[PDB]
Amino acid sequence: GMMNETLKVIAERYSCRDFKNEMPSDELLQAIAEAAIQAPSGMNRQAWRVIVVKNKELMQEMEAEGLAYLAGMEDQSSYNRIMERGGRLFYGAPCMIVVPIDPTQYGPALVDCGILCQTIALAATSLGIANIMCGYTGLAFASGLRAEEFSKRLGFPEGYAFGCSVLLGHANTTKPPHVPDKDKITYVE
Amino acid sequence: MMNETLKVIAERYSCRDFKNEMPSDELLQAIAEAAIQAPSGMNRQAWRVIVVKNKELMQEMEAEGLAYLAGMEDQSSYNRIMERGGRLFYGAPCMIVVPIDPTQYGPALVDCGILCQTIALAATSLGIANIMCGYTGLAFASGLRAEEFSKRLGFPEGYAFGCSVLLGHANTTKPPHVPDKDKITYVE
Ligand SMILES: Cc1cc2nc3c(=O)[nH]c(=O)nc-3n(C[C@H](O)[C@H](O)[C@H](O)COP(=O)(O)O)c2cc1C
Ligand SMILES: Cc1cc2nc3c(=O)[nH]c(=O)nc-3n(C[C@H](O)[C@H](O)[C@H](O)COP(=O)(O)O)c2cc1C
Repeated sequence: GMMNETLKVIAERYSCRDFKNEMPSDELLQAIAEAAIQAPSGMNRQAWRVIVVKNKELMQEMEAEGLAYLAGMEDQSSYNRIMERGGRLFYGAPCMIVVPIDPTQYGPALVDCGILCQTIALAATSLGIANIMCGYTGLAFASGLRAEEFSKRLGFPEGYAFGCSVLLGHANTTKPPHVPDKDKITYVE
Repeated sequence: MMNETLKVIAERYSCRDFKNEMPSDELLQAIAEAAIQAPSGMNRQAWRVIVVKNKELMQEMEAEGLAYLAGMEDQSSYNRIMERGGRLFYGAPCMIVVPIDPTQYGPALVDCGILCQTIALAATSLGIANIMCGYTGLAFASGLRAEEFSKRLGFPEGYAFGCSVLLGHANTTKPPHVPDKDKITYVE
């Protein structure tokens, strides 16, 4: 099929689950967050924010809270699959972009959210920065007991809830991207 | 900092005035291939990529969509589309409709957005103008012709309209939204 650098970036983008501790430069983090805000959104409502998190302590706390919520359910199956895969929710990533969203914008805010997270992932991949979408960061808020705390520490706008996150760093170990399923494309001529 | 992918992301805009010539199969296939390379929660891929080239199907969906707005007690949105030229699809000769599995609610909507943006960036990098079009869903809103359009489009059973991206070459161009740098913050 036809190829160009953007299409190569789309093709090569993969979910990294093993990061080195090396922090990406501010130069690169800025390019990535500038790319995110260029994401389109329904009615241009931009019912999101781009929070570039580099604080290790806050990251570890949200991770440990996330794991504990999972480890607290009656059905521990999910927490057990995670402990067998390495026991990390952020795979040693030294930073992440958290995308909170306005929940009173319902479904349209989630679509917009995904549009922006993909823009981040593609921008990071073009810059040689490994990444992964991580919905599990959301577990830090799930009990509701530490939700306001993490919200203020992250600087969420009032009323905003977690939407998604993208972890960023340099890959320690690689993975191929998912195989494209060509059977999901049809044509209505 | 700048590279081709970052320039595509910055220059992509929502075209609202398309030429009538059909992009080559070769370009359509490249956009469609990019789409299926979108990541999704748990690799669930609760979506499909349907490349719609049938003019009569688009014209009917467009008509049905407009009629829906026209029938609302609040004539506001109907009037907007009319001030924009009265074309719900701005003369696009083709579009990619993305149906989703609604029983996977929010996460499928997030995956829908990921995929539509993959389409928009792939299209833009190829010279193909595009626009996300949630109003394609207006063809289904009364529910009276949702089954019919779903069948005509080839939706998998149980699937519902997620989003769509209109494709074509631009008859006229318009600048993208001005990025609001204030939405970026850092937590050192
Ligand atoms: C919105 C979203 C959330 C995701 N959440 C997680 C997550 O919490 N943890 C994880 O390991 N992978 C997560 N994934 C990564 C997917 O598993 C991955 O994208 C999918 O398996 C396809 O593989 P690929 O990205 O390497 O092509 C998420 C992906 C998306 C799009
Ligand atoms: C998910 C989504 C759905 C959209 N739906 C429509 C639509 O139905 N009709 C339309 O004219 N524009 C639609 N828009 C276009 C937005 O107005 C546009 O993205 C926004 O104004 C930002 O402008 P830009 O794309 O030119 O930067 C949609 C955008 C997104 C992201």
